[PDB]
Parts: sequence; structure tokens; C-alpha cells
Amino acid sequence: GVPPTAELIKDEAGFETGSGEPQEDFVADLSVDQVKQIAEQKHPDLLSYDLTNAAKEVVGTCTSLGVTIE
Amino acid sequence: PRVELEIPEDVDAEQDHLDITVEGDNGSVTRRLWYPDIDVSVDGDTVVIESDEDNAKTMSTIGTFQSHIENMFHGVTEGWEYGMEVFYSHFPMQVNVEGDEVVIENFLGEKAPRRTTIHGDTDVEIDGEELTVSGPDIEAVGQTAADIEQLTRINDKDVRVFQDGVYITRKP
Amino acid sequence: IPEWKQEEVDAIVEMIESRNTLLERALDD
RNA sequence: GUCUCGAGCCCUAGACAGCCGGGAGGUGAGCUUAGAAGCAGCUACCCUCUAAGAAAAGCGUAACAGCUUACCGGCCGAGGU
Ligand SMILES: [Mg+2]
Repeated sequence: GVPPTAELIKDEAGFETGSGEPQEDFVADLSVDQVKQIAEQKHPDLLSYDLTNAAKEVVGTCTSLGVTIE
Repeated sequence: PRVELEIPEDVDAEQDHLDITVEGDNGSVTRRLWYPDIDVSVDGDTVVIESDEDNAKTMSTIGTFQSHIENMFHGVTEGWEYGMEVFYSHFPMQVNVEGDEVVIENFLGEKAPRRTTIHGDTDVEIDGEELTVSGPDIEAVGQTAADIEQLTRINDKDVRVFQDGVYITRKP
Repeated sequence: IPEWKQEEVDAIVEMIESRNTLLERALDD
């Protein structure tokens, strides 16, 4: 239902395209709360029981694009 | 070694010399199981295959005799059935059972009828483009089925283009 | 005596406290 | 082909093989591209549910689909490699 992860990131990140080589080319950044919000939309798309695990999944499609955390 | 085969309640198996006969509601099958130092016998309710030798060659036949007998058990009860489909592209192939042999006419437009004789008490039933080969003797049934497929064999031309013939659809 | 089998037997006994052979196992202790 | 002898490893906490069932989600990863969604190329190859299940080992498609390997479970039961 709710739009994919790759898109929900490009919004609150301010950037459109990722990086040719991830974790090596830190394109964007995301606050902890910025990821907490993206974990509130994908409640159905994810299999996790707690909001904690829901984050982990989302936080797995960022460092593989250059979306550092802080 | 020694292997014991418990015969099914539906069946009764008799044996004299190197010959074993298996009778069931679906018929009877007699076979010769002859090999150096391998004794096959009917011990009341079980068939026994034993030998004092255990070399690779002996073990090979022992295992072979087992499946032969087990296959006979299955043949006299549930029976054996091979399914076949007659496929043709341009020339309508006529497959009929005449006497104790299946005849195929107009194969690839051939004027001369191709034919093969049926082995043993094997029954061949045809229902349109479907054939069913059946009987209690897997040897006889298997061959009859195979012979039918081999009957439409073509060596002269490219088989990928000339695919006409009867083929084995289901194997038991 | 693979360790993962021993560790699984423990994890099973733990959930029972609060493979079919590892279940059967975790039922006899 | 067959006979004999040795070494290592796995196995009744069920091995080897076969058969049945499962082979799931984030997500059709990002990039490149009109498109590429395991499988044209480049890079990375991360975490959830769980008894398993790759950012996919091999076919397959225009691309999907589809078919299976890995992996887990059952059936079986004795040696297997
Ligand atoms: Mg020619």
C-alpha cells in the first residue's frame, strides 16, 4: 500500500538519486526521529512486532546508499 | 546375505526349481531367477533370497531379484499401466488394436501399415488420442509400450521437425 | 555432539519452561 | 570390472540418497536505463519473521512469469562420504 522505502527516504533526505558506491559516498543524513517516522508508515509492509525492529529494516536500506545517521 | 519379502495377503506365490510364480486377483506372473549361488525360496508367508557369497556381483543380482519379485507382487494386485499419446502434425495417424498386435496406418502419409505384436497378457486400450498399456507382467507391458513408441521411429529425417508418433505419457 | 544441537535443546527447554527429536529431547529433561 | 589394505570426516541428538512440504517479508535492493524487478553491466551484499529461506548457485523471459540449487522441516532407518 504505502509507497516504498527508497522513496520515503529521498523526501526527508532532500536528495533524489543515491550513490554509485554506498557507505563510501554519504549522500544524505537522517535523524533518529526521521527514521522513527518512516517506521510509522510501513507498519503493514513490515513483519516485525515492535517498532524497534521495524526501524532496523528501514535502517538497512540507507547505509547501502550513503544515508549516514545522527 | 539374506533378504525376506513378506508376500501381500491378496497374493500367493509358488516356486519350483529356478522358477517363481506369483498369482493375484489381477493375474499370474512366472519368472526364472537364475544366478550363481543365489537361492530363492517360498518360506510360508515370505519369499527368501539368500546367498553365501557377498561380492559386488552377487549383491547386484540379489537387489535385482528383490525388485523383480516386488514388481510381480504389484503386478498381480494393482497391475502395471503405461499411458501413451498419439501425436501427429499433417497426416492423421490411425492407431488400432487388431488381433494380438497394435497397427498404425498412414504414418507420415505412408501407404504401408506399421505394426508390432503385443507381449503376453498385456492389454492395449485406445480412447481417441490416448492409449493405455496394462498387465501384471511389468516386463511384457513395458516392452509393449516401448515397442509402440519405437514403431514410429524415424532416422532418415530431422526428428525436431518430424515429431509424429505415439509417446509414453505416464510411467508407473 | 554438535553444539548447535545442544544449544537448540536448551532454547527449547527454555520456552517450554515459560526437529522432532530436539523437541522430544527437550521434553525428557 | 573386481578383490585387498590404510587415512580423514559425517552418522540413531537419524547421517548419504530419494520422495513430500516449506522455500517468506522490507524490496520490483541502489545505480545504469524507456525498462532490468536473483540472474545485461557497476556497487553494495545490509535486517525482519523463523524451524528454514542468497541484495541469489543454474536454466528461463523483450522485461515480468515460470522451473529448480542453496538453506529448514517430515517420511524412511544404517551406514555414508
Ligand atoms: Mg536429408
